[PDB]
Amino acid sequence: DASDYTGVSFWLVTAALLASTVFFFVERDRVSAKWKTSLTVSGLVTGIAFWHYMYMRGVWIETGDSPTVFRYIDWLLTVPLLICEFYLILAAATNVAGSLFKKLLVGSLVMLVFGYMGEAGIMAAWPAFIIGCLAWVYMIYELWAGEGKSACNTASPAVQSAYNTMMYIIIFGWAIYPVGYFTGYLNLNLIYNLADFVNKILFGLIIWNVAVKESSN
Amino acid sequence: DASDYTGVSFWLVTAALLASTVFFFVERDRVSAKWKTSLTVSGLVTGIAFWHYMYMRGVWIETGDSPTVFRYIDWLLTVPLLICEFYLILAAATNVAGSLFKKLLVGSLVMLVFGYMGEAGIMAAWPAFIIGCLAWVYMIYELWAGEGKSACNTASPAVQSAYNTMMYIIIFGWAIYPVGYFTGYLNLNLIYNLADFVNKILFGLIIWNVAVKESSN
Amino acid sequence: DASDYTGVSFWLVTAALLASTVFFFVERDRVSAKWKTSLTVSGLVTGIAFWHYMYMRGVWIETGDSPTVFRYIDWLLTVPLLICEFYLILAAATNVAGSLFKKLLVGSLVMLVFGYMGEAGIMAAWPAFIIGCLAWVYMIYELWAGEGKSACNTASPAVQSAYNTMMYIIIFGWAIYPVGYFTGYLNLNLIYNLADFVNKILFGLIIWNVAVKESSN
Amino acid sequence: DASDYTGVSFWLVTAALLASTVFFFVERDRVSAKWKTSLTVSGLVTGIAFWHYMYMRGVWIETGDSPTVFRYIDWLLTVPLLICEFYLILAAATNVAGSLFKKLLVGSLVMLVFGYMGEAGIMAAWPAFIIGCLAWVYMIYELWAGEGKSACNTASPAVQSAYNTMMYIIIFGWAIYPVGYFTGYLNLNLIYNLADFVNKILFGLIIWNVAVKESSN
Amino acid sequence: DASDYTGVSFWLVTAALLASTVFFFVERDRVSAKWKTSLTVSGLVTGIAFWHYMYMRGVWIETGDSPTVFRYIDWLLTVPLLICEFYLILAAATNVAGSLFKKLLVGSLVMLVFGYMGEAGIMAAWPAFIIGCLAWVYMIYELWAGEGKSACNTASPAVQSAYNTMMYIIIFGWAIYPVGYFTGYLNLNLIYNLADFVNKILFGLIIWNVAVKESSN
Ligand SMILES: *C/C=C(C)/C=C/C=C(C)/C=C/C1=C(C)CCCC1(C)C
Ligand SMILES: *C/C=C(C)/C=C/C=C(C)/C=C/C1=C(C)CCCC1(C)C
Ligand SMILES: *C/C=C(C)/C=C/C=C(C)/C=C/C1=C(C)CCCC1(C)C
Ligand SMILES: *C/C=C(C)/C=C/C=C(C)/C=C/C1=C(C)CCCC1(C)C
Ligand SMILES: *C/C=C(C)/C=C/C=C(C)/C=C/C1=C(C)CCCC1(C)C
Repeated sequence: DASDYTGVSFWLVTAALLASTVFFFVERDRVSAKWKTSLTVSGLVTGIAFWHYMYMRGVWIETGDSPTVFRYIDWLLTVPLLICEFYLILAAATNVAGSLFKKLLVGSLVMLVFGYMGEAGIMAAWPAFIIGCLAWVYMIYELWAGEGKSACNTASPAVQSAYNTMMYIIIFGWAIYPVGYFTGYLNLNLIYNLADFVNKILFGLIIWNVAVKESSN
Repeated sequence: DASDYTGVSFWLVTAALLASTVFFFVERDRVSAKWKTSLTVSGLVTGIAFWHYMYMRGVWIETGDSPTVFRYIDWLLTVPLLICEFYLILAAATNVAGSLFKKLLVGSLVMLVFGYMGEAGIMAAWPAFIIGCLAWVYMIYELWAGEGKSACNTASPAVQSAYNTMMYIIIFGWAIYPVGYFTGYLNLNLIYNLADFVNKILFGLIIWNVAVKESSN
Repeated sequence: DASDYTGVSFWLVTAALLASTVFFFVERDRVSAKWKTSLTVSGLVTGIAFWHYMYMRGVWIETGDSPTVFRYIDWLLTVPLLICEFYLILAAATNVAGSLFKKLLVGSLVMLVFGYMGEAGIMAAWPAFIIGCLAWVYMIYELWAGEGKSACNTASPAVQSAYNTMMYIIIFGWAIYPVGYFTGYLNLNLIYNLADFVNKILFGLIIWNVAVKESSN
Repeated sequence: DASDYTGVSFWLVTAALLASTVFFFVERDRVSAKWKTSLTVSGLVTGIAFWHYMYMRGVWIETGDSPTVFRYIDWLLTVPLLICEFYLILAAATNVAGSLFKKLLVGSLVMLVFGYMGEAGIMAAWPAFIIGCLAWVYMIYELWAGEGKSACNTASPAVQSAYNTMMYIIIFGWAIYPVGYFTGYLNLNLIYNLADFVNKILFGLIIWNVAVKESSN
Repeated sequence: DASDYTGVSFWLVTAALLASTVFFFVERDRVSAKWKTSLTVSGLVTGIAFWHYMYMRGVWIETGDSPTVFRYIDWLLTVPLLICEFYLILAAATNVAGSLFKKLLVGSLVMLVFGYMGEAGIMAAWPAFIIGCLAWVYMIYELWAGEGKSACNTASPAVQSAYNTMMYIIIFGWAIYPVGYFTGYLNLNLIYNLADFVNKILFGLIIWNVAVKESSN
């Protein structure tokens, strides 16, 4: 109906994710060979999100609850790719080690795992939330003042601007998710749909813009 | 049947939209790298329209009413892309700022939002209609005598002709939609199907023609 | 079963149309950029035909009648593209005006519209049939002794041979359809399936052969 | 179950055919423009076979019999393409007339038509079988000591080896099908599934190997 | 639910396999023509695995058992391709005979066939397990100290590193499967899902990394 404001968002986000997947997979022609992997991973993130959103909508229609397990599965598939996009754009613009890829991957996995262990009641909410936030802040530090920044200082100003915009998304766009978690252990589906919009489409658009600019110039 | 003249139009428009989506995604080979983004966005518009038309047909078969929410969702996804096609073709032919992209996007969003707020009864029909028409006229001015025209004067005559044809579509092809709104607050589905034909397929065909001409010459 | 000889033809034609669509969309690699649009339109015709044949088969399974409206929808989408293939191949081989594109399009539309107005009983069978035949003969004249021939005389002999073969298809392959109409107003589904084979697959194969020859040589 | 040994083969062959279709359509990048048509036709054969095998499996699940009509439809679509692959590989390696294409096509069609006329009881089993075998042997002669061999003697040794391997498949791999026919008019579904494996996947693999070798060297 | 830990793994692995298939088919642009076949085969393995995992999930939903036949069908299609990836990467980096391709294929087929003959009770568990392990060790020897190693010593150090990593996967990643077999004849579905992750996605990622490095450098 026109009063829930949740199914409307579900449909809007699902169609936008499909559109973004097609856009990312098609626009690899405008970028050089180095940036094609970044655009491919961006498109993979949007496609996996669309894939899981279809089943989440199906479960919403059948039962009418929140599929926490399905959202965490989508996260366990997409958050590592989104965090490794930093390594990808740094590799397509300068010499990045790959140690960064490893540590970012590990941090994201830890963050998700402990978050789920708090969601499922396996571990007490406070401890799991604190550990997940520590993993989040560790990824933030690696992208802000750690190895990621050291690789960022040897890149082109366009790549640096894209890196900073993506970092701001990781700090403020991502902060939506733990906040809801906090609220759950002391609207959410709508908030997560809009947040996935911001964190799945705008992220890839920033990557696409910088890749196209670098290839053209 | 052969008397409604509405389901026939639904099927015709849906098949035409699918055909147009395939055509736009396939014909990116004849255009240069700069015009590929324009053709991609055109194809995305047609694909989203087809996607939502399938579900609108499903709802028509099940219940048999007009899905206003679904049409406005399709609009909220396609109208911004269609209006940003102006920025796209100006970027693939001259130096356009991107401020135009921003302002056009904002105007289209305002137009749609206020239109829906009048459709759902949230805001009185008159005020919302006036605000939406002001947003429409603001987009018209930006494409006619504003920043869009300033970027248009530094383009090739073929690009200028495509720009003027698209502007005439924005003025007269788009005027179909508010008129129906006016009539609703004082056939429509058939009119909107034919209008989507005009405003979703002919628009992309104009873009494709100018892109192919520019790439070939 | 093995006695109707109609469902067998339905399946054969549907699979052949899908195969032809894939072939046309894939074989655009062997042709130059100019001929890619012709191959794309050919593939679009076969794809739309396949698309509508699936639903015609569904209606045949459910009810078991002849969907005149569905066939005329398929025609209203495919006949204009097939007739504009002449303009396409003339544009990819010499200087054709585009006035030809306009007049051919108009003639095909008139032919289909009046034919349907005779099929639905809106207009008397004789007058509508005569007007449709006049439109058919006008297209024949434009392709035989009119503007189309003038553009044909300035083309390569391979393109001229393809043009003449396509013209013979337009004269004799297309004459199947009005004949049935005549018989209806004084087997048909099987005849139309085989005719669609001839007029949808062989036509595109002639176009593909000439395009490949021109690109290779 | 694990005792029929027929549904297992159905699933294995169907998945292999889909895999082969994707492989053939994807691997056109490693071949020159001349060999792309051969790879496309190979992929079309596998795709049509997969398409019809899906419906054959559906009919097997519903009723549980042998769809002779469906197999002969698949043959009427695939056998001409498989036999014309000889003309294709000869055209992409030397000067072949195209008369070969015509005569091979005619022979294959005659073989299939008379075979079906014997299967459906229209014509006596003996006469139809003899005529079909004569058509088969005529195709064998045209590929062994006729026009096909004359075109083969002017090709590269790799193309000659591929031609001979394909000829051995036409002689011994194809002989599976009439033998079953003989047995039927005096296990079969399993035999035909494995034979389609041999005659639909190995054939295309031989073609792909020779095309890749010719393009690389 | 959140307690089985098996359906979660099923969904995770299925989505990851689809993502990997798309990634492998898309990333063929960054590799040279020689490595395209390796990436294609990798993508085929992931696609076949996804294809069969969908039906395995369907059978799990309907009945709720372990489809041994379906897993062995997936193996009979994917294990030969995975083992022939060694020949592929050796061919795209040095002169490998193809005798290796033959012997590896034969060994994998023997391993699978005898394994199934032990699973279905056709042959006693001990003898079939011993023969399958002998085939496994024969493949290990051919990749470690046999013809595969001789071809490996004439390759680039990056290709040698990829070869050694793949060999370690064949030794330790693959050892998961017979161990379960042993346990079955004296959790498993979860173990096989995670093992397919390791042996279907990481394998292709190693291949993709080495191919991209070789093409770039
Ligand atoms: C596309 C989906 C994305 C990008 C999801 C991101 C989710 C997070 C960044 C979640 C973070 C969490 C914490 C920092 C606290 C622990 C629980 C969380 C998982 C929600
Ligand atoms: C593909 C769909 C398109 C291009 C829809 C366009 C819709 C409009 C331009 C609607 C305009 C309206 C006004 C100017 C008045 C307010 C209400 C409206 C939204 C129908
Ligand atoms: C793919 C479908 C095609 C090419 C259909 C073509 C149909 C015609 C050329 C029909 C012609 C007719 C007349 C000339 C008389 C009026 C009625 C007709 C429409 C069947
Ligand atoms: C993919 C399917 C293929 C290649 C089928 C081939 C079938 C034949 C070569 C059948 C031959 C027959 C005869 C020679 C005798 C007449 C009856 C037949 C049709 C089975
Ligand atoms: C993608 C699936 C893969 C790579 C499956 C691999 C399976 C094996 C390597 C199985 C090996 C076995 C033995 C060595 C003992 C005999 C029984 C087995 C088949 C499970």
